[PDB]
Amino acid sequence: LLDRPCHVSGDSLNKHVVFKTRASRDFWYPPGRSPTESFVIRLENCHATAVGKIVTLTFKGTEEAALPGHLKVTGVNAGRLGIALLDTDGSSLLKPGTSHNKGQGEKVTGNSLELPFGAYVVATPEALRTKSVVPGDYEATATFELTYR
Amino acid sequence: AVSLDRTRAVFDGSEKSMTLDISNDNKQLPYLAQAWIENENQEKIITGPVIATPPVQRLEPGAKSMVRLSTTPDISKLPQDRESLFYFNLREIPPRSEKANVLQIALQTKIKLFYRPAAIKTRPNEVWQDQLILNKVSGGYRIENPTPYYVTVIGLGGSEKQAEEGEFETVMLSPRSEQTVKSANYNTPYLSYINDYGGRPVLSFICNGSRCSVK
Repeated sequence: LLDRPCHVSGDSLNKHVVFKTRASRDFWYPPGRSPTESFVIRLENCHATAVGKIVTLTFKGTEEAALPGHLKVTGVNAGRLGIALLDTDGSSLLKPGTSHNKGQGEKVTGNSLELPFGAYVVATPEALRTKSVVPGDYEATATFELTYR
Repeated sequence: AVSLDRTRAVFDGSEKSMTLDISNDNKQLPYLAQAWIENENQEKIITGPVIATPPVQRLEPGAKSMVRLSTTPDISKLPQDRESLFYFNLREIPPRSEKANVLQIALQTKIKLFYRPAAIKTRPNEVWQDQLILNKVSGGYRIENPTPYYVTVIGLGGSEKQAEEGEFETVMLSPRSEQTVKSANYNTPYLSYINDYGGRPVLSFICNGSRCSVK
């Protein structure tokens, strides 16, 4: 049905990435990050040239002061681990609060528009130098915000 | 997802309240639907002058309900001859994940909420955007919005097609305002905007020298 443009698709409605990481083998020596976990958000009734004209896409969340542009993590490693969000271009850090860069990466599939995002965990430069990251769970939240013009 | 049937909402100041329809569009997880209002600067305001309730509610998969928009007495402090800008936000929080090391993504929809004083109530048929004035200036056009309303411009071109396609960073004009947008010169300017209903009409301008007006 054609109404309410670029709304999030029912399928890409419940997104979440699960990082498979080990303290000593991933956060103690460079690069000091986990492999990129990929999650895709598909916008329905949305088209190429119209994106930036109809809606802005932003990831909001608590920033990790030690890693500007990264999300804070909760639990024992709070302040040691940061979550990096990769924009659709597969390289640019999509800092929290900043909008997604129109263009590169987006895939125009059908009447919809898929947004292949990436996320990875990374240690604070100090948390890495000191090898302070401990085995143990961490959690992080992010809000994908659709702002309509 | 918690569906916001339209892209904006106008609050008729003549009314004491109005309802906004929402709904969980996922068929699995029940959602916690947070609804709140931000001011023109997008800062959350829970005190007023515009209120949204309930602040949170549970929405089962595919269920629908509402959020009530109402005003406090201090709404009277807002100008009565022009619109005041607010934002309605709907964020849907899913159940926490039991898994470990997870990035929880919540969806949020932010739409403009125009507070329209009773004095500037518009006829359902009225089209005030045809009062917009385009002035040719070095580098583009000076768009002036002499109306009492906010006007969102999403396209400037020389034909109805160029206005709908042509690269253009949408821009919003406050009531009795003006600003310049970079643009190519077009013999007969065509401007596209978004109206109360989400319709994206295009306007035809006729230029008498460097001053263009809607024909």
